[PDB]
Amino acid sequence: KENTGSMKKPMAKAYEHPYNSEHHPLNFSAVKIAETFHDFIGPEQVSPHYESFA
Amino acid sequence: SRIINHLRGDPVYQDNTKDVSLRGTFLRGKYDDLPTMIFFTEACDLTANWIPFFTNPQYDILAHRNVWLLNPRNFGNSDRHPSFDLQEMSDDVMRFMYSQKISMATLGGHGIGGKIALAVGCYHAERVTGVFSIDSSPMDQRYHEAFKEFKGYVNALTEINFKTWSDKDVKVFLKENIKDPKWRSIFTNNISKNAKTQSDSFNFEINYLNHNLNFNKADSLGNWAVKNGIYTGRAHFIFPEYSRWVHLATNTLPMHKVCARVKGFGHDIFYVQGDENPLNHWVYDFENYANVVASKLNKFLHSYDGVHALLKDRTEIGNFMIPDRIKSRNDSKHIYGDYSPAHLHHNWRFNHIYEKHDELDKKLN
Amino acid sequence: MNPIQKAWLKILEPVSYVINEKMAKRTGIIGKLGRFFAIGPREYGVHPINRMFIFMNRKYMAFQAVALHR
Amino acid sequence: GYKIRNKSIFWTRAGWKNNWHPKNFNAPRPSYGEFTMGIRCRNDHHSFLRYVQTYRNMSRHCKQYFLGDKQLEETFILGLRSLFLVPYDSQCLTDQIKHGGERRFVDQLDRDFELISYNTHPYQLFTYTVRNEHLAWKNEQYEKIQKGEKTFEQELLDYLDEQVLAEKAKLRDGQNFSIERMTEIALHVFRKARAGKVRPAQDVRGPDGNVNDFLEQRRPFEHPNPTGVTH
Amino acid sequence: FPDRGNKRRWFKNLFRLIKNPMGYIFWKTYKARLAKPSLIVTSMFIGFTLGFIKLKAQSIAYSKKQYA
Amino acid sequence: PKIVNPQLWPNPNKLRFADLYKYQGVEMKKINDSIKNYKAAKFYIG
Amino acid sequence: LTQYVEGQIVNRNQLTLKKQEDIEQYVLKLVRGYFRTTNKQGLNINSVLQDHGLDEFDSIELAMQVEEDLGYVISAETIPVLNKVKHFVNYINHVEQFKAENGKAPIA
Ligand SMILES: CCCCCCCCCCCCCCCCCC(=O)OC[C@H](COP(=O)([O-])OCC(O)COP(=O)([O-])OC[C@@H](COC(=O)CCCCCCCCCCCCCCCCC)OC(=O)CCCCCCCCCCCCCCCCC)OC(=O)CCCCCCCCCCCCCCCCC
Ligand SMILES: CCCCCCCCCCCCCCCCCC(=O)OC[C@H](COP(=O)([O-])OCC(O)COP(=O)([O-])OC[C@@H](COC(=O)CCCCCCCCCCCCCCCCC)OC(=O)CCCCCCCCCCCCCCCCC)OC(=O)CCCCCCCCCCCCCCCCC
Ligand SMILES: CCCCCCCCCCCCCCCCCC(=O)OC[C@H](COP(=O)([O-])OCC(O)COP(=O)([O-])OC[C@@H](COC(=O)CCCCCCCCCCCCCCCCC)OC(=O)CCCCCCCCCCCCCCCCC)OC(=O)CCCCCCCCCCCCCCCCC
Ligand SMILES: CCCCCCCCCCCCCCCCCC(=O)OC[C@H](COP(=O)([O-])OCC(O)COP(=O)([O-])OC[C@@H](COC(=O)CCCCCCCCCCCCCCCCC)OC(=O)CCCCCCCCCCCCCCCCC)OC(=O)CCCCCCCCCCCCCCCCC
Ligand SMILES: CCCCCCCCCCCCCCCCCC(=O)OC[C@H](COP(=O)([O-])OCC(O)COP(=O)([O-])OC[C@@H](COC(=O)CCCCCCCCCCCCCCCCC)OC(=O)CCCCCCCCCCCCCCCCC)OC(=O)CCCCCCCCCCCCCCCCC
Ligand SMILES: COC1=C(OC)C(=O)C(C/C=C(\C)CC/C=C(\C)CC/C=C(\C)CC/C=C(\C)CC/C=C(\C)CC/C=C(\C)CC/C=C(/C)CCC=C(C)C)=C(C)C1=O
Repeated sequence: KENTGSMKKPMAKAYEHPYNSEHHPLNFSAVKIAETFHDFIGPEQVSPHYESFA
Repeated sequence: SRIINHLRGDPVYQDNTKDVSLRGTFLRGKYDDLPTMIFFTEACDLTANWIPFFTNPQYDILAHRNVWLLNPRNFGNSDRHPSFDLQEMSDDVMRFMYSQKISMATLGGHGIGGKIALAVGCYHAERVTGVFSIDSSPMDQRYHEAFKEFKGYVNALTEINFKTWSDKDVKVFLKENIKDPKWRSIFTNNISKNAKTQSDSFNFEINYLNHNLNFNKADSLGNWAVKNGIYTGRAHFIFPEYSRWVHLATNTLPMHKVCARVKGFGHDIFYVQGDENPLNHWVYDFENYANVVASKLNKFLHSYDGVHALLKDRTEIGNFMIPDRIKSRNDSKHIYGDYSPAHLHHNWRFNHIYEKHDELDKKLN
Repeated sequence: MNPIQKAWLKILEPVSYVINEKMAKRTGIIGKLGRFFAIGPREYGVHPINRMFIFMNRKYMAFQAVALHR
Repeated sequence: GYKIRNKSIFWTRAGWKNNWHPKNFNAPRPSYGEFTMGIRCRNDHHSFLRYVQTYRNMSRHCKQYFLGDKQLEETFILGLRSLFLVPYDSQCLTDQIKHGGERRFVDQLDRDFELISYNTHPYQLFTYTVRNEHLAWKNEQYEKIQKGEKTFEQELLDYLDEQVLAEKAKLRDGQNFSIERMTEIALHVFRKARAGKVRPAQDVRGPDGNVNDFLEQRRPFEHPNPTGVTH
Repeated sequence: FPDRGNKRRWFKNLFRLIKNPMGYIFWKTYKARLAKPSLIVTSMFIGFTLGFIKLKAQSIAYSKKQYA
Repeated sequence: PKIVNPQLWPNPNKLRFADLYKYQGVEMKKINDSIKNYKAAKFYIG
Repeated sequence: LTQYVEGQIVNRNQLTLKKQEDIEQYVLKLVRGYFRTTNKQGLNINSVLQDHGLDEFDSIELAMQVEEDLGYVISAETIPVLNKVKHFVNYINHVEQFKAENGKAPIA
């Protein structure tokens, strides 16, 4: 009997806010500023060498 | 039976330090193919005591790796040789790994065992994936009070003569001369009666050991020589908050001094929260200490052991690219760029997994 | 990647052919020259100035909301 | 692992763990009618009904953007109650707060509703994103079922049902197939399936069963490291 | 043989500093900046540095006065 | 536009190594979100 | 007068009971429709909503639904006294009597 089960059709989509995006988030937090900051200073500059440059 | 398999042999006194064979217990893992872990117990301490730690479902360490509870030379069932040079004792492990067909292994140790484990990574790093040291540090401990007691007890054990002394004469000698309960119990269980009840003796070579400790020079086990060098690979240190062997104040610096990749406290060096108790050295006895050691051990084996230095964790394998040094490759028509370093199979030498998968890859194409 | 880089590629389509197909795979100094000036997407092509504006814009804008929301 | 050792960590000048009435110099003092001429105070007895209407608004104004999704309306209600039940279930003695916790919380919920009336509250935007990702995954299952194809979720259930049969056919000495044993079997499959997503199963080896994938690799010519230098 | 991997390392760090000086400076000074001095010290650094630059600017101007 | 590949080394398989091919798209996706704001502001600026 | 129902716009219908038997049936159908209600068949006219897993915040959601089905405008001062099925039945009657005598809806 369990194998005979079926699945209902779900909704196509929920509400899409016309003024919120992943790159331009509507509301503010220090989390998004952190993403923009580490994109500016770039990722950790990993050295492949055995001694420091200086 | 199956999970617990300890090869059986008789110790052999050897004149040549290269003809030394190590013997110990092997704990099989739950899964078919798993990397191997070689663990060295405290000096004069039984390997069996660590079995319940490595065979506890709550910890589930065997789910990660197969464990070799191995005895160093002059200890337990392994061969006997007066020298305790960590370079010689390290070569012993390399022959064991060869005889047992182990390409590379994870090394661990408790107390002085941790030194022996770390020494192997210092002398043979290309074949060691990581080191996990418990209540030990690459340091001269000759003048630590805890070591002196151990050094003192071993000297008292030289006074007993099993031929003349009776069983009761021994028990009285230990209680009075040995105050620490655990050391007392450890030494009692190390006493064994050879076949035909010829006489009783210690499983470890009491003569060779006492000379090493009593002489109290560079070759002593308490000492860590500059000759041992630096360990290039992954290393994690775990010791009690109040430990007589490793003091949090200054005994952490040797780790940075000897281990190049050690980041520091909270990343590769941890202390277990606990009270002042001289028995805290034996973490496997107290559940609170053991639960923390196990969790940190499983984390080291799962995410950090056998991972390239410049990679953070095992998660970065295949998605983090390491910078390349210019003029580092033989090919002249090579465009230098970032690359993900190669991580190989744990026993790729003694199997043909690469030859097999190469064939399967061709069938796809 | 951005539209301006894509415009270069359409203009440098024949140049990309000469340097990459012919020169880059030769041997000698002609190959070293082609593999060095190979045309494609930029290694370390990010623009820190553009990224700096984005950071200071987001940081200063969050300050505006606090100061203006009274 | 690590416990706070200081026994006086939760001590305040007002008592142990007192975050309702911190000790301050200008402390509340009583008022006497016979001696009081005039007074300026903002406290009133309107917080109860404001607590009721605020709920009705925050609920009704959020449902405007649920598109009749009944399962979402019921989920949102459970979340809305968790926000209004904070004063009733907290360790903080909300009835002993300095100048009236009732007025304090009501005025706080009013600030949340104002953002809700504009559809700018981070809980709303978070609900839309979370729901859209959920329906995209449910619709993917529906499209694969209408084609008679098998879902990745059903393949696991069938693979786990048969493994249980294999493990209990050898468990004759005992007959307690604990929930612990059922779990480690499923997790072992999950870890292999989890690693399979990034490295799919090409051959009989299975998901993430190729050693060659872990040999030295290089970025493709068409996608180099954009963020930093390579050498 | 020498260490041919260190060849042209000074030129390479110079170009990275030009590409993104704030990122090169940030990461090369990260472990040092973990220990931050007090507000007073930080202010003295800035104050004395900007004051030295302000006097340098006045000396540049006095040179134009001597040229005139 | 198509990019000429010297074919000096083989590129990693996208299925086995997908993260290596993602950065390019998310970068354009960012720019498209900015353009939506430029267009939406035509009446305010005008 | 239209609302979304599972993503589809549907015209909303309002009810006019004007009869005691029709009210008791509507409230039960209403209370039984709420996903928080327990023992839906054990629910009767003299059932305390507290005994069926309902609190003060659930009575609001129920009243909010009464406004949708009947078109009433219920004030916040009246909601917190609706704690039994009998209360919804008597309140619905009092509203029908008020509009039948005063010709207007009660103060909201
Ligand atoms: C026409 C011809 C004219 C042009 C000719 C061309 C010449 C162009 C010149 C370019 C030269 C090549 C450039 C190479 C890179 C930059 C130089 C460098 O050393 O980088 C490596 C150096 C570290 O080398 P590393 O081995 O790769 O790093 C390993 C570890 O990660 C590092 O951290 P660690 O702790 O883990 O390891 C040890 C660490 C320990 O030491 C340190 O970490 C240093 C601690 C500093 C941080 C402490 C906090 C202070 C910083 C706060 C930030 C304030 C500035 C920003 C705020 C305002 C915004 C602008 O490093 C050291 O071993 C010792 C430090 C190096 C020796 C001392 C150098 C001192 C001067 C460097 C800073 C410049 C000061 C300003 C001077 C300019 C005056 C206008 O990087 C830095 O520490 C910072 C670099 C910033 C330099 C900016 C100036 C560039 C101009 C260079 C000219 C030479 C200096 C002239 C000043 C003379 C004063 C005495
Ligand atoms: C019959 C008439 C004939 C007419 C023509 C006559 C001409 C005679 C030609 C024959 C001479 C060449 C002989 C062949 C050499 C073969 C040797 C060899 O195998 O390569 C060694 C050498 C080794 O370099 P490497 O092994 O690759 O790596 C270097 C290390 O890693 C080191 O790099 P690092 O990153 O570690 O940093 C340290 C570096 C850099 O350290 C520095 O900081 C120095 C930076 C110097 C440049 C910047 C000066 C500052 C002013 C400008 C500011 C620029 C930066 C500003 C930044 C922006 C500011 C905001 O130190 C160096 O100086 C490297 C120089 C290379 C080593 C040679 C020994 C130098 C010791 C003496 C040092 C003092 C002289 C410096 C000369 C400049 C060198 C670049 O490679 C060469 O450079 C070969 C050069 C030969 C090129 C020949 C090209 C054709 C010549 C003919 C063309 C027509 C000329 C017409 C002239 C007309 C009359 C004027
Ligand atoms: C030592 C003590 C004393 C120091 C004294 C002061 C030192 C000099 C200060 C200069 C400061 C000027 C700042 C300019 C704006 C920078 C704004 C910015 O966001 O930076 C990122 C910015 C890059 O942003 P981007 O525009 O998006 O370019 C990225 C693209 O992906 C790029 O595409 P790509 O990756 O394919 O390109 C390769 C890349 C790497 O290749 C190279 O850059 C190496 C070779 C470059 C040639 C050598 C440079 C010679 C000087 C340039 C020509 C004269 C000045 C031009 C005017 C520059 C001022 C804007 O090239 C670049 O990095 C960018 C192009 C470099 C400029 C070349 C063209 C110059 C002509 C400019 C024409 C347009 C302006 C109109 C004319 C303006 C005059 C009216 O960096 C620059 O553009 C150049 C910055 C140069 C800074 C060098 C020194 C910095 C560190 C000084 C330390 C001071 C000591 C205190 C430290 C304390 C530490 C404790
Ligand atoms: C192209 C133009 C060329 C000309 C200009 C060239 C300029 C080159 C300057 C380049 C940068 C200098 C080198 C810095 C190395 C990187 C940073 C560093 O040091 O690593 C951190 C390391 C320790 O810092 P930390 O790890 O962060 O620990 C601190 C705690 O976190 C928290 O702190 P704490 O509780 O542990 O202790 C309190 C605090 C103590 O509070 C302080 O930090 C003291 C600083 C107060 C402000 C001083 C005024 C600002 C100076 C810059 C403006 C110059 C004014 C104009 C000068 C006119 C005359 C030329 O300690 C500190 O935070 C750091 C003090 C250590 C001394 C810092 C380095 C000397 C000062 C900077 C030299 C400036 C020279 C500019 C002109 C040079 C011309 C030849 O510092 C050291 O390297 C230890 C070295 C031993 C220092 C003690 C003995 C020094 C005795 C010599 C004094 C020389 C005075 C020079 C006077 C200049 C003329 C008036
Ligand atoms: C209801 C009760 C009251 C509630 C008040 C509400 C308080 C709200 C706090 C808000 C916090 C804001 C957070 C954001 C800022 C954080 C960033 C920061 O810079 O903080 C320092 C921050 C923390 O430093 P720290 O090492 O942790 O030390 C913290 C304290 O200094 C502690 O250091 P310490 O433990 O070693 O203590 C020693 C202390 C020892 O001090 C003393 O023992 C006595 C002080 C006596 C002062 C006597 C003054 C005499 C004046 C004579 C002048 C006469 C000339 C007048 C001209 C008249 C012309 C006719 O000396 C100092 O610490 C010097 C600190 C400098 C303070 C300057 C302000 C003084 C008065 C402020 C009054 C505010 C109302 C408070 C009322 C309370 C009354 C009970 O420094 C940083 O590391 C961040 C980077 C700083 C870079 C330097 C450039 C920063 C400047 C821009 C900052 C951002 C914009 C401006 C913000 C305001 C800055 C003043
Ligand atoms: C409104 O709310 C606010 C913000 O948003 C929230 C803020 O971020 C801020 C903070 C402000 C910032 C973060 C901005 C910081 C910017 C600063 C300090 C100045 C930046 C200066 C530069 C980046 C240098 C620019 C130099 C040039 C443009 C000259 C070189 C270019 C040349 C000569 C090209 C010719 C340009 C033109 C003819 C102009 C026409 C415009 C174009 C786009 C044409 C482009 C053409 C091509 C071919 C690309 C404030 C104050 C604010 O009020």
